[PDB]
Amino acid sequence: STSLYKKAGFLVPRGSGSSQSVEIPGGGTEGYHVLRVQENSPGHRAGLEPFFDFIVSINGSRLNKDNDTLKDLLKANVEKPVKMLIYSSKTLELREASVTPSNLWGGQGLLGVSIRFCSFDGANENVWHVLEVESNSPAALAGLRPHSDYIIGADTVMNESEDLFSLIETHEAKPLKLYVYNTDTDNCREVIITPNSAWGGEGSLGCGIGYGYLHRIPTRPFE
Amino acid sequence: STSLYKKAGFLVPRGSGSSQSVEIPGGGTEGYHVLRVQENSPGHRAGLEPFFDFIVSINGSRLNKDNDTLKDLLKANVEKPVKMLIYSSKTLELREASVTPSNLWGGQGLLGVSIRFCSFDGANENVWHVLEVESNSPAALAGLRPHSDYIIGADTVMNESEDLFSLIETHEAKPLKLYVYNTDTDNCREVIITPNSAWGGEGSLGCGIGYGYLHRIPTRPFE
Amino acid sequence: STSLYKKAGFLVPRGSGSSQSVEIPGGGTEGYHVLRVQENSPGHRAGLEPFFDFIVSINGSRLNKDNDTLKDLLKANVEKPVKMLIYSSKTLELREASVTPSNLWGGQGLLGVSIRFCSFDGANENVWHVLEVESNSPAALAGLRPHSDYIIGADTVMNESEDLFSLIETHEAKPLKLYVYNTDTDNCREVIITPNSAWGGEGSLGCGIGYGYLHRIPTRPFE
Amino acid sequence: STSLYKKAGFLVPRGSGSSQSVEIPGGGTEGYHVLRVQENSPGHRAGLEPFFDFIVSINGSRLNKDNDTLKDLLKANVEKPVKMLIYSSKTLELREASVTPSNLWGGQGLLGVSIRFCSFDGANENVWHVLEVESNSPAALAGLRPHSDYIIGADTVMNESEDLFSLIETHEAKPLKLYVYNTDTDNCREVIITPNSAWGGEGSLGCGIGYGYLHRIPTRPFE
Repeated sequence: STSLYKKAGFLVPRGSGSSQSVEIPGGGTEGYHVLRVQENSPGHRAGLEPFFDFIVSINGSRLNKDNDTLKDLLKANVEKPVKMLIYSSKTLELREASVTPSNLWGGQGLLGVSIRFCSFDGANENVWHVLEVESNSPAALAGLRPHSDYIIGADTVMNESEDLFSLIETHEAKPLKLYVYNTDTDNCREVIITPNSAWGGEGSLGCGIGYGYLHRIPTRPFE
Repeated sequence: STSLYKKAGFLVPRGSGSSQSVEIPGGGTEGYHVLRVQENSPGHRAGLEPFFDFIVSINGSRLNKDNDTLKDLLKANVEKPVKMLIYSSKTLELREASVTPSNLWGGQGLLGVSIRFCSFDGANENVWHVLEVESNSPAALAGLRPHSDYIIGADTVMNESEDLFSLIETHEAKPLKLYVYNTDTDNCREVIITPNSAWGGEGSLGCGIGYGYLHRIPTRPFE
Repeated sequence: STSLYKKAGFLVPRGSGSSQSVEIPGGGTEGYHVLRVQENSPGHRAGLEPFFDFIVSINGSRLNKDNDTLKDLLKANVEKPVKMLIYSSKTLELREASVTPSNLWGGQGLLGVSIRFCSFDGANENVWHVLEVESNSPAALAGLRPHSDYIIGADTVMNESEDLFSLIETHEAKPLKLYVYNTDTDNCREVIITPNSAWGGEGSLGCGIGYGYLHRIPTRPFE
Repeated sequence: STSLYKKAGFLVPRGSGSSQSVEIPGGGTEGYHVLRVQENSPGHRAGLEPFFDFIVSINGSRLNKDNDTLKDLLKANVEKPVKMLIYSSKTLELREASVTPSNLWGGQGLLGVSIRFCSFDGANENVWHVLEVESNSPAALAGLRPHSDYIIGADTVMNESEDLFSLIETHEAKPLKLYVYNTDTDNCREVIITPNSAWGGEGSLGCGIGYGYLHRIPTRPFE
């Protein structure tokens, strides 16, 4: 009566499992998760990567707290180069990037970068891969697309926790905002979805969901 | 600025989407979900199918309520043939099965069948496919196995709801009981798992999870 | 260095890429691949597992074969119990099975078992998993079904290899016979398919195909 | 009837199994498949998309080609803007792109664009998705990576077809060159792999392979 399974070695992305180590000035673990990066933006010019990058420091000032410090320093340097310390959940490394906030690049905001304050540890894990999408499903109507989209978070009206299925029944009548990364645009976007367990198809979204090493946002072979 | 997606037709299992219709004597929608069926058991001899079958009626007596009616009728007919009306979430049809409860078949109980009272609508949907399993993960240690196992429910100490991810953080210290169907044994079994977000790998279980039409319990082509 | 990937351990089935073993009494690697096992058959009664079992010996006689020896020993013991040595690609072990061939069981053959002569090494690898299936596709019409079906072989002449894609080009207009395992019936069947690159959908079959550890025939956790 | 499956609608990409179209000025189906596009290149500046773009015309001249016409028109307008007609297998549309070939951009070629002459119909189909990759496998050593890599072609002589499996048998001992798209870099690269059936793991590459709608190169929702 022995196991019919054994162990084998496989390649996995470096930004998985237990990270040794972190090397973060300021010593914190939270920072500003870079989500959407607009076209022709200072954030773009600075090479901020959607989903993978975290702004952890500006001009030497560590960003441990969810306040107005980052927004004030940008507002105080509106056309001047600013230095940012960037943490990558992909390379697990820190890099210095120059960025110049501006009102003159024609988009919304001073960075052209949508951010959210959160922790960057196991942030490469909390990803839900959109698989198949039924016709006329809530997922379809909201703009979710099969296989190209990965759900990476939500605008949390109400509060509970973070895993995905644990939101869509609780928003059974109310619209839900989702953070959706796309592997063609390599960018996040806002999707507003109206969950319905009785829409007339699978689940409350009408789409499949994958989680795990088979369902992560892709990474290049080399740094 | 038009959609890069269109609609195409694909084959899906009949026991999906919206069922027309139900045809259930007694008119209810709840019944006894057949889980584990033991070897050489009356339940086996009667052809009860794990996961797909629901006991809805016994000797004409409809089982709408989660009480002792079923257990008493079996106990009152301990070596006599009993008639059961069976609903299949696979065929969406009703069938009559003869079953003879007994103390003499050598196993545990009178049917050799583990059951749970619940609803049989969209019951083919609430399935979580175990994908990859890391070495020494909580999933590994509990007995979950890659690709062959499908999580179909839990013994719900505490209460919340039914989707899977919405349990494993709340049992961060306490063991969790899972109902696990296996596509080799075609049978359910009890798995006790100790969720840990800090075990040193992906998620709290250390396994991948698939949900949807790509991650259902398989069905034969024809009835 | 610069690689963004590392190595991690995962559970995989015992019957995997490690080329072991043989250790077969009589010496060899070839035997009789058990495909279809009919209901209510002597073969079923003997516990022969479709796809996983290989008949290696009958009454001490090694089957280095593909002649009439097997059908002749069964004919000579036509209603008497015979000993078979069985090899399992699942357990990687040999077992003795008793089976009683008969003229009386009403089905085809003396065992009710469809068999084929071949080698049993890496036979758990040689499997193509049917993924999605388009409507009105060649796959659909032939009877292939999404996710429940695994193509485990074909009629091999010209001799070639065993590969599936390099079969669909040479049968670009006339039908191909496929051996298809279904994880619900736990049994093989013959599917005749007519490849057509211009049917009006993906490929020549109109179905997706998976290969590898994510796409094998499922295995129970314990022997 | 007896079928346990039915039909359902799902979203799929526009560039799918429906054989449309052509409607190409100059008439044809062949052109220059844009593979690698180098960083800081005239080609990059012109917005040429790796894998999805086909160069069909330069300055009104149709490329029914695979001769030196393209390299010659680029040489004759060596630092001047030229008009290119581009076909997209993603949008199924034609667009005019301006590009200025140069001797001065420091990279290889006048465009910094690796190209190949072929037909653009069902080219979104001819993709093999790399799934899991074993350690020390041929796939690993050559540089193939799990889930982020898609094999989109090979060096085609003998002429054959384009298929991947029926390439790995004929290069059973000497190396094979593969064109590999990565969904992080959004770019192609050359991978040289040495197939070995006895490397000591699954298949001859040591990786899983997916084919079909579940395994295509991702597409953005809108054009």
